Order: sequence, then structure tokens, then C-alpha cells
Amino acid sequence: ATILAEQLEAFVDL
Amino acid sequence: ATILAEQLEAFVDLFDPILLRPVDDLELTVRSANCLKAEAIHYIGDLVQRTEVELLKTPNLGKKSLTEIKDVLASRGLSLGMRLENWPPASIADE
Amino acid sequence: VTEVEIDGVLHEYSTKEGVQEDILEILLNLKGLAVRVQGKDEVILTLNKSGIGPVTAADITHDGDVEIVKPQHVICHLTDENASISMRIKVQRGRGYVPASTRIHSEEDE
Amino acid sequence: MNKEILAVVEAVSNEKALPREKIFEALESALATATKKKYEQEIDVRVQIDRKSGDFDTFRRWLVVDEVTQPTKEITLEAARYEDESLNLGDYVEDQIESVTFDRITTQTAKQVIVQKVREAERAMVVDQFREHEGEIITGVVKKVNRDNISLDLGNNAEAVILREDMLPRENFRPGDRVRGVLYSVRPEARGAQLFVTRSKPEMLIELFRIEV
Amino acid sequence: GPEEITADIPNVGEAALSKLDESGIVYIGAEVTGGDILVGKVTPKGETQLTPEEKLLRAIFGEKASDVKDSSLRVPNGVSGTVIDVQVFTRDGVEKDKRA
Repeated sequence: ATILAEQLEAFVDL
Repeated sequence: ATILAEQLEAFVDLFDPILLRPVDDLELTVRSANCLKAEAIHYIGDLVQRTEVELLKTPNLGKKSLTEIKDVLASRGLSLGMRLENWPPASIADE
Repeated sequence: VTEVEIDGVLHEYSTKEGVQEDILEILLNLKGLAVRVQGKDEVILTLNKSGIGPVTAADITHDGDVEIVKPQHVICHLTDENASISMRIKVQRGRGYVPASTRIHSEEDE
Repeated sequence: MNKEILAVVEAVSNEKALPREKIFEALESALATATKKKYEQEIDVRVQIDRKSGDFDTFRRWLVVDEVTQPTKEITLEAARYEDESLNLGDYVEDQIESVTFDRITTQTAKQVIVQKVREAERAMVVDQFREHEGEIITGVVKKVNRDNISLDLGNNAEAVILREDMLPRENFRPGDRVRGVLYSVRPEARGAQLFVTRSKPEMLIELFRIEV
Repeated sequence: GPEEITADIPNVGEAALSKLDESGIVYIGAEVTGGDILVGKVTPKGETQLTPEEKLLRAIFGEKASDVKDSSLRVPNGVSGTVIDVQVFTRDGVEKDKRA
């Protein structure tokens, strides 16, 4: 879940 | 992503030590063990803390003093002039 | 497991006296082996044993973080009354599938 | 003292008038450097060649220094105190020797080293030919024509170089055509020096008129 | 001159000439790739040439094994792996190396 979350974190961006 | 951030939110969890040892317990051979013990350094730390003045110039070393320096001391064994703390180097504190 | 250090051999495609099996099944069995480690990251294991009988990972001399999850998996069998075998097993942590072709990347006189 | 080096020094087509002992010592030093590069200990070598007998010997050096780099040729003042402080820092005093090696690997290495030494001797000969005049009214034939420069071949394997800035503004040199000019500088280049000329001054005309009339 | 099987061949570094034995045969069980030297073999090239350097070297060492063409055997391109066995056969009246 942490892995998936940190992949998601790149999408809160431009 | 915010939604996927939310509904999956809580599951995310956010100088040589061998010198302090015996000189005869090192890479030195039999003929060099007496050379290390020529300056009464049974441990290489005293040999490391001492220079070649008191060891090779003593009567317990042969003509290979110019060669044993290039054989064992060249391989960073002992007698390189290291300033030991007592047995080991001052910057080699591994307590 | 990363690699193995069988002493009484020279390569992967040889035999050994007193051993009921060959080397390749040993490699496959060590592939089947699984051990959890927590503290140390690349600890090394070993074993020495003689006598006629089966060989399992339970016989491995354990250590601090070494965890034999299944201490019943057979490794090989011994057929000699004096059948001493020697090996050193290295375990490493990692991710994904690592084929042996990529393993040649070491090149540090290994 | 196998006395084969006596005949080697007495070859003597190219090294008779040259110092035969020095040439033999240089060749043996190249061979001993190859042997040192064949061993694992990075120890310097020193070849001592005799002129009267011809034969030579090879000793290993100690290279008294103030550091630990090159450990087979590394010493110090505290290390020299073992010899009652007789050696000082900076000296290359030899305190070891070697005997012999067939060594077909070192045979090829010594082939390379002897080729390098022969090239160095040819470079020394070219530099000596350049220094035997140091500058004069001389002619040369341009072997190569580089960018704003002409490299010219001379007799006895000597060479020279002419710069475009050192040449005349209107008179441009070309390969294959002989050019005579007054040389005024010998810049030490790679593998010996080369003469540099300037055929645009009144001195060249004076020198030409002196020999012509 | 007869072909000879020395371990000593120029133009290649000791990295290639590391696994070779006293004679020039790779030890059993060496992980090798394409182009790695298997057995070092030399063929007498014939001097047929005089230089101030070649005969100079020959006078220096006294060994005529220099200036000899190499015909060693290496691993074929692309193929890799390890060496498992080596067989040696020699003609009668000829000595054998240490490995044989």
C-alpha cells in the first residue's frame, strides 16, 4: 500500500 | 489520486586493528616475526607505534632489513610510524 | 541463496563419492530453500555432516537472525558410513527475479 | 659476466663512436624496467654496465622518499634510521638486486622497451643535429604541409618546421619544393627539437649575396 | 619450425593470460565468454628480416622465441560457459608437460 501510495504521490503535480 | 490517496490512507505506514593484535598473529613470516619482536614488540601495535630505528638496527635483523621493509612493511603491516593510542591507532576507536 | 561453496568439487557438473545424488539437484533444492533474516542482511550459512541419512535444512548450523521456516525440506542423501559433506551457503536480500546471466556483472575476480 | 655484452657493445655499427657502455646500460635498464613491470612489486630498477668488460648487472632500488606510495620503492627518514639514518629523503639508492629471466612475456616487453629506447636515441640524434647549428641559412624540403605550418625533412634523418607566421607574407611554401631560409629558433618539440626559420629578413639576403657573388 | 604450445603470447594482457596453466591450458572450471583464450599456441613466423632492434633483442636475451606468429585457440564468438574436461594426445618420441 505504501508503494502504491508513493506512486500516486507523483500525480499530485503539474 | 486524492481519492486513491484517501480510501487507501490508513493502511500506508509512513592504522590497523591487526596492529593491536600480536605481531606473530599477522601476515609476517617466521623470519619477520623475530624482526617484529626485535624491538620487543610482541604485538604489532608497539611495532606500529615504533619506527625502524629500534628494530632493524638491532642485532636481531639480517641483511634483509632493506627488503623486509619492502616486503611486510610495504604491505602496510607495521613499523610505518603510526601514532597508536596505546595499542591501536588513536582514530581507530572501535569500542 | 546467492551462491554455494561446495569444497570437495571443482565446478557444477561433477560428482562426489559417498553422495547418493548429483550437484544439480542440490542447486535446485537450495533454490527451494527459504529462510527469513531480520538483523543481518547478507549472512553466510554452512553445514558439516556425516553418516547415512537424509539431509534437511534443519541440520544447518543456525545463527542469530537465521530462520529455517521449513526444517523438513530434503536436500540430499548420504550412502557412505563416513559420508562427510561440506558447503557454505550465502543468503542475500533483494527484489524481483535475478537470473544468473546478470550475475556475471561482478567481474571483481570472483 | 657472460662477455656477450662485450660483443653487443662491439656490434658496433651504430654505437661505436657513441658511448657503448651508456647504450648497453640504457638497453639493460629498459629490460629491467620491463622485468619490474613483469613482477608485482613496483620497485625501481638500475642497470650498471661496464665499458672495459662489457657485461652488466641489474640492481633493484629503494627510492628513499617522504611518503608510502610505490611501496616496493618507498622509504622514509624513520625507515632510513634502520640504516643508522645514512639515507636521506629524495635519494634513489639501490639496496637490492636481481639475477636473470628468460621470460618470453618480458621478451616482448623488452622488445617494446628497446623500440622505445631506439626511438629515444633517434630523437636525441635529431635534437643533436638541430643543436649542431642552432640556426643558420639552411635549406629544407617540406615533407608535410599542415595547417599554417610546413614540416620539412633534412639530411641524416634530421627534420625542421616552418610556421606561417614565421614565413613571408607573399612567399608561401609548398610540399616537395625546397625552401632556403635563415633559422632563428629551435623549439624543443616531442621526440627532439626542430629548426625554425624566417626567410623574410635582410639577413637572409645578405647571406645569399655573400655566397652568390 | 614446429608449432609450440607455450603459455606466453604477446599482444594480449594478463587478464586473458590468467587462467592458463604452466603450459598454457585453462584450469578446469573457468567461467569464460566469447573470445577468451583457451590454449596458447605459437607458430614460428621466421625472421626473414634484420633491424637494429630485433637482432639487438635477440643478442640481449639469447631467446629466439620472439618474432613468432601466434596461433592460439580462443573461445568462439557468442558462445560462453565453463570448461569441464581436457584431453591430451601426443606423438611418440615427444615429451609431455606437467599437466599431461
